[PDB]
Amino acid sequence: GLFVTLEGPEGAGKSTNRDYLAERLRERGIEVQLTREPGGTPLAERIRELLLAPSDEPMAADTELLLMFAARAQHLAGVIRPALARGAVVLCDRFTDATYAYQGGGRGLPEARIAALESFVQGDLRPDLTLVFDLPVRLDRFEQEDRRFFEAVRQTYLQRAAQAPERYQVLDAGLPLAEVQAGLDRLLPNLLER
Ligand SMILES: Cn1c(=O)[nH]c2ncc(-c3cccc(C(N)=O)c3)cc21
Repeated sequence: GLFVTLEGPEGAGKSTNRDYLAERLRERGIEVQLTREPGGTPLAERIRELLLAPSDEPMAADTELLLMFAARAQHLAGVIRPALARGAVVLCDRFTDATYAYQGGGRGLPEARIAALESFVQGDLRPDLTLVFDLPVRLDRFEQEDRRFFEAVRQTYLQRAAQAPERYQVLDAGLPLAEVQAGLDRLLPNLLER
């Protein structure tokens, strides 16, 4: 199978582009499983609910990081690994790069602490390809965040893509839809090969 993750803020056309990619693969007779993080299983979605619900009690940054990984551990065992084992293409909306971006960049948690959790929870599993939807910068907890938080998120994704170029493709989400999809179209041949 192939593990593809999609990263980027809301409003960047990630969902419609994920559907587009799913259709181009399914039309070629490839099995595709769509999923998202945090979430993807009943327990993981209950965890997503705690992470998104605003509350008068502030959530510690360490709590936010640990809940993101707890949901990841469940989703990996329940959905992602089984899907990859069937030979499916998994198209996952957000994954550990979001942890580096939101919790590392956004919240200030050390990169090494995130890396240690990534290694614990995932073993050697990493996405085969990560599509970064780059976009210049009742509300849920992340929606409530300010411009600075989101600029840190944006730049973190870009830094990560630059560190491991072989695994990422940065798309300019500010461009028209048709333009972004043509980029996906051009990306398809390598995918069908990978
Ligand atoms: C998967 N993942 C992670 O590891 N750390 C994360 N932080 C935030 C989101 C997230 C989820 C829904 C919406 C938004 C948002 N509105 O920006 C962010 C997703 C994350």
